[PDB]
Amino acid sequence: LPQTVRIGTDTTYAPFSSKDAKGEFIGFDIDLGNEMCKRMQVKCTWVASDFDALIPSLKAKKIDAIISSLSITDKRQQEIAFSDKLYAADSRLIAAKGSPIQPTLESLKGKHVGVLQGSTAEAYANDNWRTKGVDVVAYANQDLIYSDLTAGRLDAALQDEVAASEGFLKQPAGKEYAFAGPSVKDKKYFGDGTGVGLRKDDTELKAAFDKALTELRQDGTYDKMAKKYFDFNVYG
Ligand SMILES: NC(=[NH2+])NCCC[C@H](N)C(=O)O
Ligand SMILES: [Cl-]
Ligand SMILES: [Cl-]
Ligand SMILES: [Cl-]
Repeated sequence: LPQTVRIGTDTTYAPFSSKDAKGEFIGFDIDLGNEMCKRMQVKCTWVASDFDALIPSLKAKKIDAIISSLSITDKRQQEIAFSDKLYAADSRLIAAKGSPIQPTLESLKGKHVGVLQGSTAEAYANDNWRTKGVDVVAYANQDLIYSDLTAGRLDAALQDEVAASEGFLKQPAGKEYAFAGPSVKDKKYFGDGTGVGLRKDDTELKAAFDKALTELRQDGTYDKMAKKYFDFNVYG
């Protein structure tokens, strides 16, 4: 294991990863990463990046791990490895309160829909909606999506359900917004939970993260840290 593990994250996805008023990284991903590093007896350096630059940075050895609500998908397992599941993640649309929008091609006719570049939401929306004439706009970060949604430039946005609820719907900017239909189920695109992204050959590092994650779940640390942000079973 390296003496210092470099962990990449995109800090625009509260409650998982974001910045506080002093610029410190905060959220459930940060708490999990720091606790796992403590148990692994390694020092940790957090590195902020746009989400779509995380896998390229990991492959180029600029970072050693990704903790950034990274969904475990078949496509990504062909290029990188993952730790065991950190928590569940499903994608769901948001739109103005009272909107008739549903996550269907018919409902989205003539709508402007924002997605994060590099995300499972972008991959799903581009293949199923953009090809079929929905104006799917990809963004460098999720904060730009929420801002364009509030400016009226977007009609809807697709992202992880827990991030939209806690990071936007339950925040001042999101009071005028709500979920638009149910979460989207699609095995191929959305994967099964999130994990620490790692290079495929870093077998010792994966085993260390997996061991620390099991240990923090066994002793109840996982649930106690989760309580700060969630009143439900985020693990799934
Ligand atoms: N920190 C972030 N911006 N995370 C975005 C994650 C979205 C989705 N779970 C994915 O893996 O594509
Ligand atoms: Cl910090
Ligand atoms: Cl240490
Ligand atoms: Cl288990």
